[PDB]
Amino acid sequence: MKTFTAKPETVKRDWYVVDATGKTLGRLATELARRLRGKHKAEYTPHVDTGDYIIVLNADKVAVTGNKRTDKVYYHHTGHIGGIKQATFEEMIARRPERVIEIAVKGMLPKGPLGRAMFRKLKVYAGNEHNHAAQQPQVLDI
Amino acid sequence: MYAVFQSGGKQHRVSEGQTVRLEKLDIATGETVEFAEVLMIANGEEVKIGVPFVDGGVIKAEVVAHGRGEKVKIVKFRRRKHYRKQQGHRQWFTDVKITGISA
Amino acid sequence: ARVKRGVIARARHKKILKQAKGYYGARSRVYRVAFQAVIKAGQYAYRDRRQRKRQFRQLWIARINAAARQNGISYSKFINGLKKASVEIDRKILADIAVFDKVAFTALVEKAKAALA
Amino acid sequence: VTGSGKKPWRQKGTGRARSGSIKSPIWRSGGVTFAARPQDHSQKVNKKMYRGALKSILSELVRQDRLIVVEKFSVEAPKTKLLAQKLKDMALEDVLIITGELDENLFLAARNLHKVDVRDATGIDPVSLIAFDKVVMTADAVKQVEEMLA
Amino acid sequence: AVQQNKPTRSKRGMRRSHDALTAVTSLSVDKTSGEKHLRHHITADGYYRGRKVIAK
Amino acid sequence: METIAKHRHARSSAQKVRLVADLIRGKKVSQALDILTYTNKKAAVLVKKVLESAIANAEHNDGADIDDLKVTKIFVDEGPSMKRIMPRAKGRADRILKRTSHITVVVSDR
Amino acid sequence: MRLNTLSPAEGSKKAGKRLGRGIGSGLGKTGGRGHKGQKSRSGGGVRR
RNA sequence: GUAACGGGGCUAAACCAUGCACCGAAGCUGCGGCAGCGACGCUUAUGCGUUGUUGGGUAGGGGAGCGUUCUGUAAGCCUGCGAAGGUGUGCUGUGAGGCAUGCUGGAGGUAUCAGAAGUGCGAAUGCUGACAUAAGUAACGAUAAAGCGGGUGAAAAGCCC
RNA sequence: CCCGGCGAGGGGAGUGAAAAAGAACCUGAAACCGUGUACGUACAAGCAGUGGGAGCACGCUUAGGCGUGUGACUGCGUACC
Repeated sequence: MKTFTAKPETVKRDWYVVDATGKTLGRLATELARRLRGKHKAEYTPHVDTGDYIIVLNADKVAVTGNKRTDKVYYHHTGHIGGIKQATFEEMIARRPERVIEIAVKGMLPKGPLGRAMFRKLKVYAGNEHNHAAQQPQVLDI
Repeated sequence: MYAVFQSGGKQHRVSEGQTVRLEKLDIATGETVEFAEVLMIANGEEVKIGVPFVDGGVIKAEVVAHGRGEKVKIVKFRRRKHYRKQQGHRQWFTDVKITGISA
Repeated sequence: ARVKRGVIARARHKKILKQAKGYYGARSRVYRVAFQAVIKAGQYAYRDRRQRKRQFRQLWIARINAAARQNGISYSKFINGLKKASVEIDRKILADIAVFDKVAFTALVEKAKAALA
Repeated sequence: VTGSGKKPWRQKGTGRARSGSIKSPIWRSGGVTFAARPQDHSQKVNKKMYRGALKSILSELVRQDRLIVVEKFSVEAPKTKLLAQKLKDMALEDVLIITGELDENLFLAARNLHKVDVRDATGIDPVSLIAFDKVVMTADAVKQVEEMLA
Repeated sequence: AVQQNKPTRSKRGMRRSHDALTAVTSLSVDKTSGEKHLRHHITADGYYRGRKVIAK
Repeated sequence: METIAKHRHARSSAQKVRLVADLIRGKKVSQALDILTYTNKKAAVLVKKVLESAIANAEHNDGADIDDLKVTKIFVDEGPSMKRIMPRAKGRADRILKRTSHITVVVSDR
Repeated sequence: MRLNTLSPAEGSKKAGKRLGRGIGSGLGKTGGRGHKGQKSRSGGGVRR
């Protein structure tokens, strides 16, 4: 005999709305990454990205907890001028508020290509203004 | 409906109507394969058993071919050492078709 | 007795370029790179003869995990409850019922959590 | 190879071959490294081992019923046509004839016969003697071969 | 400079892919003759918008 | 019904004929022949003689009609190449290889 | 005819190594002469 | 350029005191196949039945078999009633290899077993051929340049007038 | 007989057992470049392989989950002498 394994047509997903107003960055983020892989689910497969279809409801107000924030400064060096270059903790929630969650679940996903297919299943939008009214999201408290 | 039984030192999941292949039997085509070493049947519903080789159960089958397979090759190699080796083995089998497994 | 040299090798050559059917570029049209590819191919295959079973085993365990946790027990606590519970060999490869027909699997799990000590 | 001791050379260490001599076996064509010499593959041959290997093949020729022993086999004249009309009459084809006496009339026969062949008992040939359908013999050959095999 | 290894034959057709000859988007005939034309230049018999020019 | 014209030992590098053939590939015979008349370039007259010979034996002989004639294949292959010594800096005598092409036109009504 | 049915006594025909044949063979390169030194090379140097 | 947990993430998901669980290798084990050989039985020139530790492996040693080039049975026997060689595929063996066959091919071929060897290339910054490759990259030979009209010619910016 | 300089080269038609013997004529690999077709390549990534695999073309698969070739995609993963 041989084992059953997943196929791209069989994947269910379903739609989830994640309240983020009671929450903190990582306890949403590692639970969300887990669901977002299909590791919340029975995958039974090494190569099909299953996951949930995830609406994050807000995350515009997500605290990091404790003093690690003011040295979490989202480091990059695009190609110019001596120094490391930086971006505040304060921008990433105050402006484009999705990004704080996006690059929190990102490093929890495998290599290049399959993590790019895992990643593109999350949306956060601006906050308390989500557009997935018509799918009927199932509320989740974490 | 699905069930699990032991062919020998390997254990096999199988369903009703399934033709499956397993490690070699003595038994020929024109004779009956039957398993009382069915460990549970996963039936229509959740099964509650402790003690296996379930006495109110059978998986009834028949032989449909006894043969030997394709020739596989096994390659052993490690570089810079002038170590290269090859072996073959073919392995015997039996095909069974399952009629049993009650509802 | 002048021997020609190579009327044996024409048959080793074409077996190799046939085994090298489906490969990119020189591995399929140039004998030197065909020979290289056959050796690495069969080494990879041979690590993955064993490696396939370990990889899948990760998946056998994680599908049983989602099932069990929907049934409010953690996987290791369920397996130790079933171990403590009387006989049954069970298997990690067992639950076809985790992804489809999911009505079932609860009775074993429910037994194991209770028997736990 | 003659006509040159030249080194093609122009040093070693210059993006190329060691380029030693113009007469080297690897030099395309004109001579290869192990090409053939004159052969003589014959040995002593041990005389007590040889004669008893002919006692072996001679015993088998009576045990296998290939030894007919026609009494004083001969033709009148050194003509193929007499010997060929005799063999058909005796109901024999492709047989090894042993002359005991090198009489010319049997010794100049059989040339026209496609698979029939004539040898002398003197130092009887062991490669021939295990072949052929029958050994025809004369009683005169059985004597003179036996005195050679002692 | 030089190169590391021998390049692929798919590379030679890719490097040539933009340098190739491009379509003419069909043709012209005269308003005034059964002679065929060359788009927006003049034939030897002057036919473009009739008349006559250039009788060489 | 099909006719081959080939022109073997033709005076071209083959990339340069393939440049011209690939423009006129699949066009149907009469338009490919106009597009070919009014490109002045030397590679294009060389190919015309074989495009024209192909269509022309379809207008005669074994053919019938040319209104439904279309250029079923158009392609160019490496003909037998000649090696010549190129004169060059510091008395360098490297090889230049003088290419020809064997150019194939096939027309059919198919 | 009976010629061409003889054979040697058991193990009398030893056959012997050829050396320098195949790369999957175990024997090939160095020859059964090991890595480097005077005896891995062709026959030279030291006298009898 | 985070880059002194491998990383995400963690102010408890940490760390310390005690402990239990699980997962986790070709280990440990059973299945199916198989190598050699120890032990006992039949009972041998050859073997076969039960059982058993064993079997990662180079240098290197040793045993055994294969095709290629040629002899010998082969002066036979098969052959345009379709031979070698080329090639795609199936079958088959422990591997080398063996066999069957469509397509090609228009004359050669063949065991068992013994014997001889110029006996299997992919490398020697090895020799030759066909021909690739960076490439349609670079090259337009003292700019003793050229203009435009007619012409030979199938065709002219380089010829001729 | 067709295209063409009167050229070069091929084709048709005809010849022969055979031109899938066409003149460089024996049968004919493999590099080599190009055609024809199928399937594929624009959430797209490294020895290009291995392990898992949607799909589609073709094969009446007695349709009995197959054969044939390719394969989106992706777990895993460093050539040979």
